[PDB]
Parts: sequence; C-alpha cells; structure tokens
Amino acid sequence: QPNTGLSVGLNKGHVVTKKELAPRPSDRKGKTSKRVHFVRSLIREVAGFAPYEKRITELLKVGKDKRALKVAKRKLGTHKRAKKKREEMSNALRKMRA
Amino acid sequence: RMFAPTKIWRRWHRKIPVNQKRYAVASAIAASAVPSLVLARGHRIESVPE
Amino acid sequence: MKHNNVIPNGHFKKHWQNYVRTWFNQPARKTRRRAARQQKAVKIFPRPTAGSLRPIVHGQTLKYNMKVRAGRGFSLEELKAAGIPKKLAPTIGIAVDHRRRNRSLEGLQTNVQRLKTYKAKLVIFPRRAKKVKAGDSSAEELATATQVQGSYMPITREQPAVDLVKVTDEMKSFNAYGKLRIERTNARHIGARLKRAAEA
Amino acid sequence: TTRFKKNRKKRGHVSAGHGRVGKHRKHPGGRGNAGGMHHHRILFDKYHPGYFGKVGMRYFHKLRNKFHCPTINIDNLWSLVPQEVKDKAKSSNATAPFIDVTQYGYFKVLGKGVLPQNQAVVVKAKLISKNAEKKIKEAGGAVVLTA
RNA sequence: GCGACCCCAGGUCAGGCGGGACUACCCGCUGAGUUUAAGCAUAUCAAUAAGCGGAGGAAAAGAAACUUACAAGGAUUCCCCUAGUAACGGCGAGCGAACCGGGAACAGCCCAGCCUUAGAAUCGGGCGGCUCCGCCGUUCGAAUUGUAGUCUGGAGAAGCGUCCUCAGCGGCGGACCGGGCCCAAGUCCCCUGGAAGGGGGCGCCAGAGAGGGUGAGAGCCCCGUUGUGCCCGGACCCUGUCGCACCACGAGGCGCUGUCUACGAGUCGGGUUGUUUGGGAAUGCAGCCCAAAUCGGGCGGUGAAUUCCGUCCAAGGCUAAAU
RNA sequence: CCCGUCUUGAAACACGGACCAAGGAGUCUGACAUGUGUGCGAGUCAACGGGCGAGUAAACCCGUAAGGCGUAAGGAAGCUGAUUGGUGGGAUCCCCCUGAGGGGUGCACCGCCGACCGACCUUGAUCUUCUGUGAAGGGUUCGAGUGUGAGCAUACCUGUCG
RNA sequence: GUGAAAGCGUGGCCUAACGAUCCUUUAGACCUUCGGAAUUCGAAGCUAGAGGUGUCAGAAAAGUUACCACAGGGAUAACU
Ligand SMILES: [K+]
Ligand SMILES: [K+]
Ligand SMILES: [K+]
Ligand SMILES: [K+]
Ligand SMILES: [K+]
Ligand SMILES: [K+]
Ligand SMILES: [K+]
Ligand SMILES: [K+]
Ligand SMILES: [K+]
Ligand SMILES: [K+]
Ligand SMILES: [K+]
Ligand SMILES: [K+]
Ligand SMILES: [K+]
Ligand SMILES: [K+]
Ligand SMILES: [K+]
Ligand SMILES: [K+]
Ligand SMILES: [K+]
Ligand SMILES: [Mg+2]
Ligand SMILES: [Mg+2]
Ligand SMILES: [Mg+2]
Ligand SMILES: [Mg+2]
Ligand SMILES: [Mg+2]
Ligand SMILES: [Mg+2]
Ligand SMILES: [Mg+2]
Ligand SMILES: [Mg+2]
Repeated sequence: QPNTGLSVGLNKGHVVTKKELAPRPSDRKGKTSKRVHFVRSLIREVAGFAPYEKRITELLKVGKDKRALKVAKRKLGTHKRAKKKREEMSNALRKMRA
Repeated sequence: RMFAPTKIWRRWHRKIPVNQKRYAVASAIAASAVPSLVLARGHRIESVPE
Repeated sequence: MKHNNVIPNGHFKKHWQNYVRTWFNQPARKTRRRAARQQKAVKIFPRPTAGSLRPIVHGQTLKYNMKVRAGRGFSLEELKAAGIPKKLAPTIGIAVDHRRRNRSLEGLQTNVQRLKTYKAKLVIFPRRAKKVKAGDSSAEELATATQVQGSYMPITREQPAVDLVKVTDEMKSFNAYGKLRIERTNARHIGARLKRAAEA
Repeated sequence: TTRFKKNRKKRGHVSAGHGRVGKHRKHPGGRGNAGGMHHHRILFDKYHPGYFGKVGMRYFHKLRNKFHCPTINIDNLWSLVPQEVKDKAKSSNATAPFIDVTQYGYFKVLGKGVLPQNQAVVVKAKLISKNAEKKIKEAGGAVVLTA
C-alpha cells in the first residue's frame, strides 16, 4: 500500500511510488533439489527413525496428539519445531496407513 | 621521586575563538600604521618617508 | 562532599593513567595522510583523485530520511538499467554494491541518471595504444585528458525556496489538527475495530 | 597560573590555611558520595531532592532518532522568510508566503507569540498545535500536512 | 607355499619441517587482593596486576544468518558525536555500551557438494636438458575411500542469438630509494690582551647570519649551511614511448527460456550449571542432557500462544588501507 | 624564661630539636559551580577532518540538511504543548512653582494578584472516520514552565568530588 | 450520622502510644508500555494502603588471646 503522505496514522510516511524488489537467487534458500529430496528419502529408508520419533508415532497411533506434541517439544526444544515434527510423523503415519 | 611528577597530558595548548584572533590581528595591523607606536616598540623609523 | 554542587560521577577508579591517549602526533598524522594522498594521485594518474563514483542514497531513520548522502556502490538493478555490466563497472571507476535493494523508483532513476552522466563525462583509454575497441575514446578526446583534483560530481541538496501561492477556500477550510488527531485515533483503535468486525 | 595561586600567599603560615585543630586529613567523611543516607542525608535531602529511588518504566534499547521532533513557533516562522520574499509578500496581498519548515529542519509548529500584522501564511509541516493552526487561520493563511 | 590388500613395526634409508630468544604494540588462556562502599558479605578494584602460551611489521577483524522500521542503509578497522546516554547496580557505592550522523581508508574473493568417463585431463620424487624463483622429455609413485576443471546464491547449469571483449617479448626514459665528488666572502690598519675570536676604522658574501671547532661574543680561519652541476648502486614494482608477431578453437559480456537450479549436523536450537556483559524471564562463552529442518533456518533488546510483515543465510577458507 | 607543636591551659618534671650546607611538602588532570576579564549574540563553537603554510608540530582558511550547548515545557507513558498581563513601591528625564510640592515618564529589582502551556481532577454546544474534536465554564492540587529570548566559546582565582 | 433546630461529629476530653529507599503484596481505571503490526496470557508502569527496621533519620553479624600486632590517646584507668 502506498504511503498516505501523513506523518501519523496507518500507512504513514513520505509518498513514493513503491517498487517490487527484483528477484534474487536468495529467494530459494529454503528449497533444495529433487536429487537431494531423493537422497534424503533413501537414507531415511535405510536408517529408520529415532527412538523419540518412534515414541511420537506410537502416541499419534494411540490418539494422544497433545501428549505427542508435548514429547516433541521436550525433545526438540521449541513449539514450532515440535509442531513440524508432529506433522511429519502424522504424514508418515498416513502414508503407512494408505 | 619528585612531588607531583610532571606529566605529558598537561594542557599545553589553547583554543582561542577565531573572532578574537581576527580582532587581535586587526588591532596589530591598525597599530602598525601609528608612527608613535612603531617608535615606542623600539623600531628606528626616523628616516622612513611615510 | 559539601555545599550545593552537582553530584560528581567521575569515572577514574581504575588505572586510567595507563590508558591516556594524547594527540601530540595530530600534525604528523595530517602530514602522513597528505603524503599518502599525493602518492596515490601520482600512482593513479590520470584517474580522478576523488575516487570511484558513488550513488546517491537517503539517510537512515526518521531523523535523516530528508538528507541525501553518498552510498557504498551502485546497485545491480541500477547498473542493469544504465546498461553497464557489473563486472565492468569497477574497472571504469564505478563502485558496485550487490547488497543494496531498490525499493522505490525515485532512487533507482536518480542513480541511473547519475550513471548516464558519468558515462557521458567519462573518457577511456584503449588497452593497447594502436588498437581501438568498442568502449575506447577517440584520439582527440584522449589528448585533452587531465586529472581532476576535487569532487567531479558533488552530491548537493536542493536549497529551500519560499514561493507565493494563492490560498484557496479548500485550503482555508482544512483542519490539520483534527486530521492528525483522527489519524492517531484510527491507528490506536485499528486492532479493536478489526476484532469487532471479525466477531460480527 | 602558579604565581596567582593562594597557596603561594600562605607560604610561611604553617597550616596552609587548613587550620591547626581540624587539619587537612585524607578523607574525613568518606570518598565521593559516601553516606548519602547516613551522615550526608541533610545535604542530599536539602540540595538533591528525588535522588534516591526509582520511578517510571524502563525502555530497553531506546533510540532517540525515532523520537526526533524539532519544533518552531509562529513568532519565529517569519524569520525563515528571506528579505526579498518578505517585501514581495508585503507588496502583494493576493498571495501568501509558503513556508516549508521541514526544509529548515522543523517537524512541528507550536503556537507561541504572534505573526506579522495582516499577513497570510501557508505553513507546511508534519505536525501543528491547535493554537498555532487557529492563529494561522485567523491570520488568513493555511496549514498543509507533509511527511 | 605364493600373491593382493589392510593395519602396524624397525631403519645414522633419500630429501624436508619443528623446538628457543626479545617486549612497546598485537592474539589465546588463567586470574587475585590491596582499595571504594566512611563497617561488610553481593558489588567495586577488574573481565585489571601476577602466572601460562602464540605472531608480524603491524597484529586482530573483515565481505551480513548485519543495522534498522526510514523516502531506508550495505565487508572490516579507526576518529568525532551519540554519551556519562539506554541499561545494569545491598537501584547503594558505582558502572555503562550500541544504531543513526560527520570524517580517515576502501577491495574484493576462494572452496565442499549432481554434472570428464570417448580412459586423472591433476600432483610429488629421481634422471637428462633449457632463455633456471621456473619450462620441457622420460621413469617411478600419490590419487577413484577422488587429484584437475566448472559452480558459491551477487548466482549458476543447459539451449538459442549478438558478433561486443580476452593472447607477449625487448630497448630507452620518467617515478622511488640509498650513496660519492667539487663549488661565497678579511683572517686588511690601530689599541688592550698570554692568545682577538674584544673595541675602533676600512672592505666583502649571502637562495649560505642552522650549528660546531680554533688560545675570549668569529657570516667572510676551518668543517659545515644554501643552491646548482656531475657520478655510482638497488628496487623489476608503477609509469611514457619505441621495434616485431598479433592466431578467438575456446572462454567471458549482452538478450531470450512453459527446463533445472544441489548451498557446510552431535551443528543450529532448547533445558540446566558456572562465568561474563549495559543486555534487564537470562549479552556472549563453556561443561552436561536433549537434539533439528529444507514452500525451510537465524534475527526483529519483556517471557508465552495465534496471524502477518521486515531483513539476512550460520555451523568451511583468504584478503591490502585507514589504526 | 626556648623555639615549633597539640592543648581550656607550656618556660614546663609534655613531645621534636648536638651543629652547618644542599634537597624538602595544596601540584597536574577530568566533571561541575560562583565571581571576574575578553569576543560574538538567538545564536555560539572549524584545530574529528580537510586546504595549506614560517621549506613549515606554529600561523591562516573551510560547516554540506554535521555535531554539542542554547533557542519549550509538562507527564511513568501514550501524548499534549505557552492569547501575549494588571497593580504598589521604584532610577532617569520633561513641564508648573520653589513646599518634605503637583503633573507626565515608570527601565532594573522586589511585593501582591490574574491569564496561558502541561500532569491530575472537573466540565461539554457542535462536528466526527464512534472515538476523537472542543462553544462555554472551571480547581485551597502539581511543574526544575510561558507572558518580546541570554546564551555559546575562552582565561584565571576560589570550592566539592575521582 | 444525630437532633425539632441551631449545632456537633475528619476517632478516643487535652498533653505519649510509633516507621524511609529497594523489594513483596493488596485496592482503583472500558488508564499507559512491552519500541515491525494486531489479539490474548504474562510482565512492567501511575495513585493509596499493608508486611520494618525498638541502635526507633531505618548494616545482614558469636567468642577468645597470658602467643600477640599496629595508629593513637595523659580527650581515659592502674603510682607519686
Ligand atoms: K557550590
Ligand atoms: K582554607
Ligand atoms: K584551627
Ligand atoms: K520497568
Ligand atoms: K613426473
Ligand atoms: K573442484
Ligand atoms: K552449492
Ligand atoms: K555457506
Ligand atoms: K549451554
Ligand atoms: K524469516
Ligand atoms: K604536639
Ligand atoms: K623538648
Ligand atoms: K548549531
Ligand atoms: K503522570
Ligand atoms: K472525635
Ligand atoms: K541508629
Ligand atoms: K577473631
Ligand atoms: Mg592479519
Ligand atoms: Mg550531551
Ligand atoms: Mg559512520
Ligand atoms: Mg618431475
Ligand atoms: Mg678565559
Ligand atoms: Mg668556507
Ligand atoms: Mg544539525
Ligand atoms: Mg510502611
């Protein structure tokens, strides 16, 4: 949204024609190649899951999603990473079910 | 050891306002035009034309 | 302690006498820097002594956003718009900054115009005397080539001017204080209004 | 200047002006601000009220640039106008001088004092006080908001 | 029993490397108390002294997992200001940064990973040559548990166009530095003095009247000083010019793309303990426990959940100048 | 009565002093404060740095929207932000008359009381983006405020403090 | 509140009967802030009390020394 030209209120500031930032290679920092995804999947198949990952999967199988999230948080350290790990375990469980 | 040994960080220098410096310079220049003051300062100007 | 004096807070409880820095070498430092500048100018002759061209950038924060100063180097987008390859810009006296982002047109256009002016004012000697390439200058231009001592492109502000204008009824019937107060109130209550709208 | 120091006048007077009885000892009452509450309490209370205690909230990592807000008064607005602009405005009553106080470095306009008599003024600023805006309107000018 | 590999052992084997010394500055560790608080224990002294190590001519830092919230800046370092400020503190004594802004100087880069497989294109040693800080030939060895080449996020790979850019040698000077040789003028007359270099008189040089010596205050006695001239040697770096061949396979630049686009792990992060910091529900560091992710991860100075937004890309490495 | 010292009190049965020469103790620095001298003045300060220049550590010059202090204050903060006075004494000057007189003038300073800005309380027509604005009207409350600026630099003595 | 009312009542007929900073905790506001923007917890602010310093203008504090030490005191004991 363009600046209103006022020094107070919403969208305040000096009026300029805003420009979209030009694309740069750093826009793909969080992405990797299909080869890397394939290698990671194969190594996951070869190496299996960690004991705490198995515990989370068992809790999810039972149906204690809150307990699974709590265990993941206590293991990893943060709520965000615990949520991501619980979601990944849930996806693995769905794939196993199908 | 001497009492209160001298140190290098004594305030050696002075920061006089530029306006006062210019005042002093103008005063000295004006005085240089007075024959009485030039003689009083010890200069032999008895033979100077003007 | 005695009498009505400001409470003292001198920070002199360590071995501060061993960390005193004096400035008796100030004239010597000035002389050394001038000598280095002269040597560099002689070495880079006939290149300008002011250094490579720099972009025009805005001051940071609300205290200085009205000021224009010199930035580190021209952005990649500015170089692309001006038609100067980024690998060639440094070799012809143009500073390059691959980090600076271009968020508004005005700055990019200003820097592109600056680069165009620099190219118009630039004379490039051929790599080999007898060979003339695309970017090289003519012999007539090369002959009258001299070193510029000062800043060839000063970054100056547009001096303020007071103009006489007609005061219309629209301007006379504007409540600046009321506008400011209502904008402040809206900014303060935006969250509550959005919450109420979402609820209903 | 050592020769003007009063200790020079006290050469040959034994106590150097610090008394035979009391004398000049090292730190008879402690160092610095010692005893602010105990034996210097009277001094601290009578000359430095408010010294002890804390009030208000803290502000971690406070930067002053976001609070920068220079102010100018309407009695000082006219001084910003150049002389040629001033007499042009005096000659012509159909137009009013247009002052951008931001270019001179002011963010807010305050309403202290008075303006030149029978002179309209168009003032552009980031902020303005209610009294200043009222005075400008009464003078017959206008206020513009900018950032 | 032989052979291949692996790990290891002995060699005064052929050829190399290391230890220790110095202290003003520099880098890492360890680490007090005197003292101040008018007592004293947290604090302060001090992230100092002492102690243990490691370099250079500078070191260290350095190319954003940054600052900010702006109309945005853009490696590192240093100066001024910010500022005795925000903050910390038996909120007592005291302590105390950072960003913006103005200056000095400025410079950017190299790797790991998918990508020769029509053959490791790479490198070390011996030997023999050459215009010998290196190049060539040959032979052994290293290396596939990966040497070369391309690529490093600012990008890049691949494909198609543009025809825009890219290839040395030698001579003579300039610039810088270190040295050598020569080059002005009174020792005129008188007096006192052991001795004139002191006094008086008469002359002279001066881009040289800085300084020193000589029998007492010496511009002109001597060395020197000022300014020319000539001569010698380093540094092979910068710079001007001249003489000759100047080859674009290939690689770069620019434009396009309905294709790809690989980025560092017991590391980040979290819990806790100790220490430190202005960093305050915890600034950094370290021990122990847990332990990640790739439409993801770190930061946004009040802990927590939800929804957005801003900004960068750590866990590999090099780098002159301002000091 | 022998000096110096501490002392209510010293010639003291109070301490130091056998004698002479030379050396021997309120200093320098940082932060403030009053006073005074000097420059400028709503400004002031070029010495971080740059340009030079006694062939030169001096002197001279340079402030772009630099910075410090001042030029606005009140609130913890969000935030708001000086409507421009009256009166009693009072110096100087001008008139009438020569009384310790009368009229005009009324700077500095002091006393008293209003008004304005802000913290707090109170108050509320009209507009308004519904939470803001503010015609009128306030207060035994609070301020290191306003009501035609007085600072900045520099020198020295003195005083507190490290 | 009381009285019909004037009036009286801001603790006890009067002269004593009590307590700072920091921290904690309670009460009050459709109050302020958590500094990229919102909501909610949490935290931090403003005003008024409470938890106490009796050495009561308010450190957090056990002895012994004949094994003893220092700066002083005739401002102060043990003779004359
Ligand atoms: K005082
Ligand atoms: K005295
Ligand atoms: K006395
Ligand atoms: K607080
Ligand atoms: K070989
Ligand atoms: K490689
Ligand atoms: K990569
Ligand atoms: K990386
Ligand atoms: K840890
Ligand atoms: K992010
Ligand atoms: K005595
Ligand atoms: K005696
Ligand atoms: K200024
Ligand atoms: K308040
Ligand atoms: K009563
Ligand atoms: K007491
Ligand atoms: K004891
Ligand atoms: Mg280094
Ligand atoms: Mg200040
Ligand atoms: Mg800077
Ligand atoms: Mg070989
Ligand atoms: Mg003699
Ligand atoms: Mg000679
Ligand atoms: Mg400024
Ligand atoms: Mg109490």
